[PDB]
Amino acid sequence: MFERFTDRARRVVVLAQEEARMLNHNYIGTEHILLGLIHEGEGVAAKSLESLGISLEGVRSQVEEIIGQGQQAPSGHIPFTPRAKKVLELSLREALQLGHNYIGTEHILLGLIREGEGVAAQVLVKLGAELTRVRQQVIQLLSGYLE
Amino acid sequence: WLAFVLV
Repeated sequence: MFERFTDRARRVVVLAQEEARMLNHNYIGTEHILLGLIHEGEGVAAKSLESLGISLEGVRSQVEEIIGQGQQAPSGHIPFTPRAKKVLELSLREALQLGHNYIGTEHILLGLIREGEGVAAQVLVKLGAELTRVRQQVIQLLSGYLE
Repeated sequence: WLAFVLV
């Protein structure tokens, strides 16, 4: 199903792996998806998070606080966590229900808050972005693009 | 799909 991801959504997922690698992490978790959505910096997900005051630095600090880094950066393919897998599966249905045949950055973000339980969700709540508020912000920005 | 980037 990655073939239905937009270019930018694929770049998100590719960057999430490197977010994990550069923290000396050995799985790609939901929090690395969150880092990648913000760090890629152009799509509706990034805009939605910026517009709620969720910054790359705030997320990095919470990931250091909650997870911490390993001793060494791994080479080769880093596997998705169970919850990251769930997020990416959910993203497909967020896209279809919003009337899209491709999975964009916003649908990954929506999948992440739909999953609602892993490290990224914990970080968003800690930083003051309640999951319903995040969802409604995405809907609000998408509605503005219908003009 | 769905274990690694991008399988």
